[PDB]
Amino acid sequence: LKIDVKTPAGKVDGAIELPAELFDVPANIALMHQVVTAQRAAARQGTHSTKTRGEVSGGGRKPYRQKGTGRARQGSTRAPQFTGGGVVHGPKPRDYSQRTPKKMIAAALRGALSDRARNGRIHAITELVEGQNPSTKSARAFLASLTERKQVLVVIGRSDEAGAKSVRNLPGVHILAPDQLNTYDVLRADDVVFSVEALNAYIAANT
Amino acid sequence: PKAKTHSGASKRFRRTGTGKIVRQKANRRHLLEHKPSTRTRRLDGRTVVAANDTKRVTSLLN
Amino acid sequence: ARVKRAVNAHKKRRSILKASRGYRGQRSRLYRKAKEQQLHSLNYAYRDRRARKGEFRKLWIARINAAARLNDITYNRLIQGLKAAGVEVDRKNLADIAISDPAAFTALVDVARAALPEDVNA
Amino acid sequence: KLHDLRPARGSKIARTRVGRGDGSKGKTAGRGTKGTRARKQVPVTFEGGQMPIHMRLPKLKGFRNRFRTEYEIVNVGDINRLFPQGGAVGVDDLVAKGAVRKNALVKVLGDGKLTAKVDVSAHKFSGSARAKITAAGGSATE
RNA sequence: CGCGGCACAUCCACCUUGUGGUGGGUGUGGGUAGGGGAGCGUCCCUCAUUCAGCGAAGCCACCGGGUGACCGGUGGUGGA
RNA sequence: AUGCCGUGGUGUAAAGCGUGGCAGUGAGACGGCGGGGGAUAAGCUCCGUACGUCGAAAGGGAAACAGCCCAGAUCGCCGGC
RNA sequence: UAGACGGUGAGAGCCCGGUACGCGAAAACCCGGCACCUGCCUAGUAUCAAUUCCCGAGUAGCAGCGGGCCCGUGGAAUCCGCUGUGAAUCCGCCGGGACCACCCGGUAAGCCUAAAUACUCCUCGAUGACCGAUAGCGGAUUAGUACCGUGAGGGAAUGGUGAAAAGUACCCCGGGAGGGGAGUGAAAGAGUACCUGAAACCGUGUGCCUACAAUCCGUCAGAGCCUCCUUUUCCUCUCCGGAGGAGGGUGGUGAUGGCGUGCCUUUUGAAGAAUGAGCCUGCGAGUCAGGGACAUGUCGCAAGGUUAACCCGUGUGGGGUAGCCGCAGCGAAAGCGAGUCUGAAUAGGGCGACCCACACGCGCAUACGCGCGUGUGAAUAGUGGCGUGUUCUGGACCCGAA
Repeated sequence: LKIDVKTPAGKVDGAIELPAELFDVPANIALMHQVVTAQRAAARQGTHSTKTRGEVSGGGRKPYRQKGTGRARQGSTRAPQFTGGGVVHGPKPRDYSQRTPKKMIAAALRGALSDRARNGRIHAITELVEGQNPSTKSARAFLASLTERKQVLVVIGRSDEAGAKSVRNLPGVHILAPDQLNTYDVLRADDVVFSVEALNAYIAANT
Repeated sequence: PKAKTHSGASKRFRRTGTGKIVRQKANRRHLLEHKPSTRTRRLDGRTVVAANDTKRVTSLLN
Repeated sequence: ARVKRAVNAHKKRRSILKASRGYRGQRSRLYRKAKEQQLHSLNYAYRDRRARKGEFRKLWIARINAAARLNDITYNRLIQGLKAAGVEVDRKNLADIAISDPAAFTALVDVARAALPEDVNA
Repeated sequence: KLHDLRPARGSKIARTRVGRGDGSKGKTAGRGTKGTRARKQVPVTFEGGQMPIHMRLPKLKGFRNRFRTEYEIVNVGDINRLFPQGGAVGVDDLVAKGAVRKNALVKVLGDGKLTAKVDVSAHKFSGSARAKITAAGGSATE
């Protein structure tokens, strides 16, 4: 409910009270399931193309007339059952996305975050830099010393000095700004890292 | 892409405040001498659609 | 996503042929010809287990008749007598006795003869 | 997590693949006849041999006006439970509560026991509405 | 009828005394078009886990396994 | 005589009715009993029956046999009636 | 600030080419700053009178035959074209759905006008819950080639050695091809006809049956041989083994007997002398778009719910209330409104309200429940998303007519 971690190359800083949105929420897995599936659906590009009759060159000729041939009722050389033919009910390039309610998305997200908080998986930080320049090495040591896990979700904001630079090249580590805070990432990552500014804007936005 | 409603159905049937459909009976516009005022009273009104064809009509109007 | 359905076909295909070994001609070589024969083979087995039961009854009965006539008594009167005595013994083991131990068979005949009432009147 | 995440029982019923054998549905598996139905879905309008019910029946009498200035409805009983304290009533407050549509004039019903003594800013009250309003002790506007 | 094993409704007693199951009893269980319910298998993606050039996949044979769509294991070929 | 409507008791896991969703059938044959056309006819044809069976039902028996007789297979049994 | 892909002898952050990131323009060229260059302007504003003149001419409008506008000639506006007649210059003209009057809006019959928008042969870069050589465009291979056709046009099939060619020197059969022995190679079970090498098919060897016997070519009974194998008398040669034999038991063959009219399609009715299939391999037929529509299961909220378009942002997140369905219906409509309509009234009747295990106060009733307020907690809901089944329009399960 109200806990913080240490600071890199320092001592300790934080002590920010968190509301009920990040702890006292009985998350519903059906809701979370529906939202997540919708997200992976929308992430699909819809390039699943094909080609059928009318797009294939030729095939308008009707050889082998209908009596005295001993052959089948041909009608066209590009018909499905002939090789080199078209595709029946093929994968037309669907562009699709399971448009959902904002209430469902928000409830799922705060639910998952409340599960991580209940399980002690929140690592609220103040910053992450040796003053100005980035350091993959330093962030690796800090995060490996704090979280001791593989998959990490990081929330900083629009600060590219080292927040959105030191975390790169770190297998299993993803980073985003609060406004782009989805649930798939949250449910995947265990030890979720938040900046103070991230909590300030996020909490204020959600009252 | 977008539905259509059968026009003649929309011009003959009227949905009420609830799940019911009515028909204006009017077999009384051509010849009325041999028809008595009794038969015209029988025809006069808006009766309820028979349940043996509401299952078709509701899709005709929707 | 082209799946290339061959594997699914090959499973039941080889599964049937390896069980189809023993038939003549194409019946033990080709899937579509072997498949048909197995349909009729299994219907035959289905009814033939029942027939097998009945046929074994008939063989057992016939042998019982032979032993009985060697003991100067018919099957009809033998079974009637065994019922009157109360000898709830099957025909299977009765025939086995009729072969491996004719003496005990004859003893059972004497029991049945004693158990019969008198004649064809009631 | 995702390895625990699962759906609610009763949703996601198996798609019925049709032409996939006899154990599932059949060789024709739905169009189980040999007439038209085996090739084409039939117009629901078209009966098949007789004058359609549409043509058979008479055209519904009457007409629709273009200039039908329809008003929305405010139930005075709903006012009673919504504003038992009275205070102030008006278009903006009613839509602020969400009891009535916006951008339109509203009438008041005689449905409901009104006790809250409050004036009502609205249009085209029925006589029973005025009787209830002044019986409580309020006043109509126009 | 007898001697045994599965299944759906129902009756009864228990576990959340129908979430769904557990124990017992009666009756039920031929079936096309066709309705309903639950299932088998293949390919791809995600997550977790995990075997693998000390030999994966595919293929061949063999021995077994499930009520079914089918599976597992062993051996050989081959080499991701 | 049968048959039919309706009522009151009795008996039967239950069928029925209304209400919605999704299909099929919309060519029927024979036999039994009553009828018309036809010649006192037909493996003829058009009807009726809360008559069945086949159709969609395997098995026994009728020599073999879809429609008649008996008999409605959950599976197994080298058990009986 | 380099874990993007890839290559390199088997799966590479640190072996390579590369990426991140940061550099890099003589000459040409698009945009862009500046100069020259070019070009407009010696004021028409304020006020008043309206006697004068102008304000788009074979035009508008009108009549006729048509198009098109929700609008099929219908009462037919406006717009467009054709043919004859043929107006006005502000006290004018057009329009406001035949039309007249009043009111209002605006001044046609000259021209130019960027933005938002539509499309990608073609050129860089990038992705892909798209195929991976009978699929993808037909074209990974001499591809719109070969080939067919006088011609318009039609229109094929063929990928894989091994990491490396290390391409079997030499010797022996043989006319050669081809093969063999050596040998390279990890491997030749990797030899140009080359990864794996399936099935139909041909063929060699071998255990069993078969030349006196008729049946969809099997099943069930079932003899006796043969392969294998356990226990055992026993071979005691026994610190070895199962030689052989009996018996027992897997997997073949199966003498001989019973039983039995092949699949599918379509049919009242089929094994068919009713149709289709030579066999194998691969491919091949109920799917998808739409805030479509009815019903349903389940999941958000709760008299609400929901956003579309579009904006911002990066993994598809947050905004965005215009709009829709529900919220009171009846009635042709005016209009009325928990009633309303028809109708002289409505007594009646059509659509919709409000169904109590019931207490307080209370009319009704012996009891049974009707009712007005408060209540023993009396009866309660749609909406949106995701699946299912159906359906409309989309080629719509698929193939084929002339």
